Amino acid sequence: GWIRNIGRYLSYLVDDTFEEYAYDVVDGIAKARTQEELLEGVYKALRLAPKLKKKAESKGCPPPRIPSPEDIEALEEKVEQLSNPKDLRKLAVSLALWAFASWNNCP
Amino acid sequence: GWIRNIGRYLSYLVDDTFEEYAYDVVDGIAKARTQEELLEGVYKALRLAPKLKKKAESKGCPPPRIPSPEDIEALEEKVEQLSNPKDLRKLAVSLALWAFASWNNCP
Amino acid sequence: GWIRNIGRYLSYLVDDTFEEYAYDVVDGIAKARTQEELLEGVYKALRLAPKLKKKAESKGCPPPRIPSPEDIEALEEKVEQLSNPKDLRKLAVSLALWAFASWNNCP
Amino acid sequence: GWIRNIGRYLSYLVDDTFEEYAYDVVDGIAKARTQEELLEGVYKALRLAPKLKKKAESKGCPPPRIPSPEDIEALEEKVEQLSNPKDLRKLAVSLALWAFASWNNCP
Amino acid sequence: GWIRNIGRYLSYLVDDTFEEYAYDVVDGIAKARTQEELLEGVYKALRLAPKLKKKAESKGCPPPRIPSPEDIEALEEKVEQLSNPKDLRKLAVSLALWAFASWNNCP
Amino acid sequence: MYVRISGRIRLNAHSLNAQGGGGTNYIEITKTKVTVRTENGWTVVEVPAITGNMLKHWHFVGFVDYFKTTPYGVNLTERALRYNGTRFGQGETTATKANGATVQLNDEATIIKELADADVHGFLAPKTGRRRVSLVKASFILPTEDFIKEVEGERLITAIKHNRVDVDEKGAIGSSKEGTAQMLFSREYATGLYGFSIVLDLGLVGIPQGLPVKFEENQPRPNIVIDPNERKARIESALKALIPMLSGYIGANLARSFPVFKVEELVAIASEGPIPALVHGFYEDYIEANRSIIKNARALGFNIEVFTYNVDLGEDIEATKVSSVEELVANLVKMV
Amino acid sequence: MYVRISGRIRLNAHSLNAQGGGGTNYIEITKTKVTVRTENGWTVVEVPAITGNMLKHWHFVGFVDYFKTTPYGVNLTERALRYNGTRFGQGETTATKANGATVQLNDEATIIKELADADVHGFLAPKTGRRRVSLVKASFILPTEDFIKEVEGERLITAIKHNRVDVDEKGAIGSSKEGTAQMLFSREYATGLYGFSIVLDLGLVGIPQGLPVKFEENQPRPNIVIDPNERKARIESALKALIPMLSGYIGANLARSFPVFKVEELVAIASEGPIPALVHGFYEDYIEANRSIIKNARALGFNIEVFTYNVDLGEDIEATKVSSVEELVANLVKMV
Amino acid sequence: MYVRISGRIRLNAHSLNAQGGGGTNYIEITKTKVTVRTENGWTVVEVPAITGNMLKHWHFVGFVDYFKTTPYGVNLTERALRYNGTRFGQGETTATKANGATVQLNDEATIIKELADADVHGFLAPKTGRRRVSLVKASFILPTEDFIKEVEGERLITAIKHNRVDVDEKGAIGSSKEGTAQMLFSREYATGLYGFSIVLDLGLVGIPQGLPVKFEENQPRPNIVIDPNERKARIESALKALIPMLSGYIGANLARSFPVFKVEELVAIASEGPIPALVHGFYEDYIEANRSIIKNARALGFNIEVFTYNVDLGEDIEATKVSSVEELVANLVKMV
Repeated sequence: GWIRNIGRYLSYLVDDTFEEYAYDVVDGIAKARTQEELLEGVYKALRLAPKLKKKAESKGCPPPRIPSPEDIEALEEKVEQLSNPKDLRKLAVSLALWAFASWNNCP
Repeated sequence: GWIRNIGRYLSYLVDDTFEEYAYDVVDGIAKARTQEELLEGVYKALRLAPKLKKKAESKGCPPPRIPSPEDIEALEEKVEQLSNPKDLRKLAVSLALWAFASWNNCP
Repeated sequence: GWIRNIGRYLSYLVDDTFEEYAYDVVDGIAKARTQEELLEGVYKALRLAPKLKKKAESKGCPPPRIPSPEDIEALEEKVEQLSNPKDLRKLAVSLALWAFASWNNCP
Repeated sequence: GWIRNIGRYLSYLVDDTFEEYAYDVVDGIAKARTQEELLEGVYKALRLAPKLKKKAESKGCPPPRIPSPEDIEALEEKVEQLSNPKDLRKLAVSLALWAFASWNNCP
Repeated sequence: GWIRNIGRYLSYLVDDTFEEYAYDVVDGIAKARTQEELLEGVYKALRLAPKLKKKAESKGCPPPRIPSPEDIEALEEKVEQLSNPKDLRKLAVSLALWAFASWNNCP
Repeated sequence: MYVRISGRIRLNAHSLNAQGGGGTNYIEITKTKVTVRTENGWTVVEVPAITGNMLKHWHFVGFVDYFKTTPYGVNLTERALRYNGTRFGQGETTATKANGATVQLNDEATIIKELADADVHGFLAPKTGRRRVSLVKASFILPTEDFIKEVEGERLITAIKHNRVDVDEKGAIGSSKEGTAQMLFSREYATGLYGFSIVLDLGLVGIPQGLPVKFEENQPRPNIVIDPNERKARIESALKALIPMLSGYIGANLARSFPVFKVEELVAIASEGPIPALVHGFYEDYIEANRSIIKNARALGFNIEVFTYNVDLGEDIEATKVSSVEELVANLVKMV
Repeated sequence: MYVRISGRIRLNAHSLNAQGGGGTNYIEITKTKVTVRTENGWTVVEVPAITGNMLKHWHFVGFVDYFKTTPYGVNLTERALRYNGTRFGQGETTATKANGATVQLNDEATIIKELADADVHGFLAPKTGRRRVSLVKASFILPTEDFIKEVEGERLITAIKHNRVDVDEKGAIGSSKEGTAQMLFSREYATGLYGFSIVLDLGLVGIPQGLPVKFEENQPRPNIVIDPNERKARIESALKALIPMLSGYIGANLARSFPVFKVEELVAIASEGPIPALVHGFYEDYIEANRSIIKNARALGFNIEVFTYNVDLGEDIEATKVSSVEELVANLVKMV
Repeated sequence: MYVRISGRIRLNAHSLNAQGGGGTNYIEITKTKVTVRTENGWTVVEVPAITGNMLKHWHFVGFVDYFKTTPYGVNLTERALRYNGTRFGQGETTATKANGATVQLNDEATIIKELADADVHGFLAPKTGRRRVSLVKASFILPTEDFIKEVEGERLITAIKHNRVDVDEKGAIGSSKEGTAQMLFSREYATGLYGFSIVLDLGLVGIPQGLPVKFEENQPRPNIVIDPNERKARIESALKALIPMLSGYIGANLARSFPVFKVEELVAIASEGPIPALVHGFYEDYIEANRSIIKNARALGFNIEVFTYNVDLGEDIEATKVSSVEELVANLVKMV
């Protein structure tokens, strides 16, 4: 809910059939001492959008779903209303928790 | 919260269905750890408003929504009261994330 | 049965053949006291997925099974109702028990 | 702040619904490094005021609001109160926010 | 102080009404590089004072305050002590600081 | 037919290519900065000059003037008669002939078949995207470097003020309340010794750019859609279009200024095939460069015809000492 | 035939290789930053520059122009006739010759045998995977260190404004409601003294990259697939293509600008085998470095023969004092 | 021949070792962190870098090029002729020679005696376990610390935007229906002063790793399997491979860029046996460290020969003044 879309998007930049293997960005997302570090990590994650967009039709692969503005706004509100590192680390580890999942993407 | 409009404007020069691909400006937004270079990135982003204005109707879609004046008079006192760069990162990275999304810019 | 699969994946880490022994992550999963600690434990358990995924074909035996998205999202949903460590310990040990089972990984 | 009126004037020669399209002055003042070039660029943009005054009534638009005097006494000591170029650049380029927006200039 | 009067005079040269426009003298003063150019520009600007005095009563406007000889005799040694153009350039724009002010020349 | 003319001329008391002072009473002439050695390190200087867009525009004007007299002058755009600088705009998906015929902007072969101005000076329709590189290339008119370094000053601007005096039907000067359209209108004037290197490439006139050369059986031939007589007519008109350049028909404000015009010296190379570009007369030392280039081109085996006016150009090189500008056009056009 | 040319050339009143703003009225030329010691700490300066892409494209244009006249010039791509810089698309597996023949994009040996432009300037086919490195490498056009260090100002941009005027058959300028394609717009102008150090590795012409050398019985031979006469023709064409390089046929906006150009000085090395690259003329003291490099290259045992124009190169080192540009071309084509 | 060369060079207008952009029509250059004291606390700054993999691959290319002319040039891999840096991977049981002979991937002594490139730069076959340490070790290319200490910002990236316009037979731009291969391809350029610290351990060439020393009667001898003439030729080729390194043949994208290159200063130590690694030129005071190191090594009992270029290194330490890089190459050659 509201995170499965961004989780799938993060899975798009790590799974096979795409050949980028950006482990650094998902690791930076997973470990986040502060909220600004998590925001930088998700920025480097989302920066890879047009790459994936044209890479899909490069080989006739279905286009991935870029996260909606509404979920971006909700994530922003959540990330400023979180103050202590406890739930901050909770959210950081939850965002990229299933980036290495077994999504049946790009059939 | 005067952030959605500026994010839409940043998207309008990054989104598809256009001809002008400037990732340099949004990159400068992302990696600008101090106030003056934040401002300079903003200037580089806003320098291309007339190009959008006279490019939008070429394909017939409605013209892009430049941030309203109040959107502009908010930013100065939003950034001047920022003393340490720690929270200066939050606004920059947030409006950088607002650049990338998958909404219907103009039909 | 929605828990045997993740246990099988964990057992893939330490077993006959499969020359990558990571007991630290399994112990961290089992020993975890807070639900977030379980979250990073399963995260570092999952981050080794490409390792085994591309190494399985190096010896020819059938590739392992990566946990499906539905089961991992269901674990995530079960996360935010354990307000006490009393059930957290039993959940962690139940997840970690299957690691050292007699699994026929790939003959 | 004495910035808004000068921004109004600078944008009066860049905005739409006017046939004068020459943003060399704003680019010159944006790239300001010493004390003298910012002043000469600003006054270079300033000397086009009578053109605007005599062309406003051609299209029925209200006459442009020439920057008030207090603005141009205030600009000076705010530049000579500083010596380091690091502070110089902010006030050298701060007038370029208002040059590009989407207000209404010809009702 | 010591600059308001000369700037008010130069604004009296070119302003609203007072149909005698000569931008060449002020432009040459602004772009003057050596002391001789500045002196000849000042002389050319001061040569038009009788015309302004004659035109003062031609439209009912108050007579312009003629600059005192004290100001020019002070400039005589205030310009003739420098060795490099870099230090005089701002003087020129200071001389041009009031070229396009919103003065109440004819209230 | 790749012809190159370059030389030194004098322009005095001219307001050609006026910047206009940003739309005010004080109108001033455009200036450009150029670098000169001065044997003590290269230094820049601001001097008035005339851009080559002007040169190309009145080249088009002269071509139209000398082409309308020809019997094949029908094939011209209606806007070409009124000396319209633009060839095609944003919203014109069709063109109108002088007689009023409608023309599409597809298959540019028929466009150059039925338009002559667009064939020689190029065209571009943004809606259709059909392009054509101009067959004539214009060089900027800058004052000669030696003259600039020999004056060490004398900005060459006079700033002559000339106003308009009007009265009402009663004969009253009037005031600002009634307006009376009384302004100052000061205009600055230029004088000096300039150089020109206008060059013409007539080897592709009447041939579309898509397939310049056609093959029937492993043999090249030019692809001329038009009848060859029209090709000679267009070539002759283009060659004689330079007549109103070395006489004083260049620049703006031709009514009140009419610049004092003469040719100090000039050098022309005609040839038949591609040849190296003739160097510009702005440099003080272009003459020995010119003679060296023409001598080496002749050594390589280029059948180049060299004409000179007020230049010795050596003695060994076979050069025809021309007598004026128009008879030079006659020399160019006997060999067509 | 690895030939390297480097020298100083003065450019003036030019707008070559401008980025045009991508559809805006005020267009500006390309600018890049350079580092200069200035004897008080290295500092960066923004100056106009010409990208090597412009030089490579214009070298391609000159090469095809001088190769079309050869009897073997039929073996050219159809798009090369219209001066198209594009080589191969992302999803096209066939190419069309000048005569309409179809050539596949596999087995690059037949590609370079049947097409000459791709053999010299390189190509890449994404879908078939075929690729070939370019045999000609072009350098950048930047103002030299001595010139940039002695100006300390005068940015060298003039930004002369020129516009277009459009009128209908009634002679009406019109308003924005009807559009009338009336734009104001402007262009930026530049001058200075730049340096060029382009190189040409022409010794591998006609030899496919897959098998550069053939061994019959422990004996190496070049894998020349094309006719040796065709190889010599390609060499001479690509070598004489340098003539429309130092004459002023580079950059964009040649129709209106045609920059005032001359050759201040140059030095060239021809040799026979692999040789060190010639030092770029951007630096203040490249003359001494080049003199030392040619001296010790000759000392090491390399067959080095050099040419010089308007430079000393000492007295001990033998050199041929050329006097023009195409004379240098004749000197290089003499050794075939 | 344990020879170490390190110094400072000036690299301007270069796009060497770009990130590639990953297909976004926007390609940036690779970037890395560098720590600087700045006298008020250690801070990390972002700087463009050239990976040592570039240096290793280009030294490989130069070695192959200079070994082709050697009469023993047959002993090379087929892929080395086309400058393929790979040696073996994922079950390469056999390899091919230049003449087409087949060499097995066991008993690496035969591999190094038959394949000179694998002997020099090492190799790895991940199916038989054969491996060999490379004789050449490459270091990163980074801007000098003081240069970025006195830059106070000035990111050094310009991000110039290129273009590729395709025109068909009809001369139309087209749209997405045909594709038309129309994109931007914007590239980032850099400038500054960098340092290089390439080293060469050529004293082990021609000697297998398994048995490097053979004992006849309690006496060591080097285990050379190749002919002494073969060893000398390989040494000469490896030594002369440095010519296309400080001439401007390092990095990629040389067809369009060809970076403006110059060597500010350099220092080399040759010796005969194992010696301390020559310190990098990235630091400000590397000259003093080099002086101390060479003085102490010479006083310790090492036959140290040191060559310098544009570096004083005092007077009490004997050194040879080389005016270029290939003068140093010849000096190293004369002592084989």
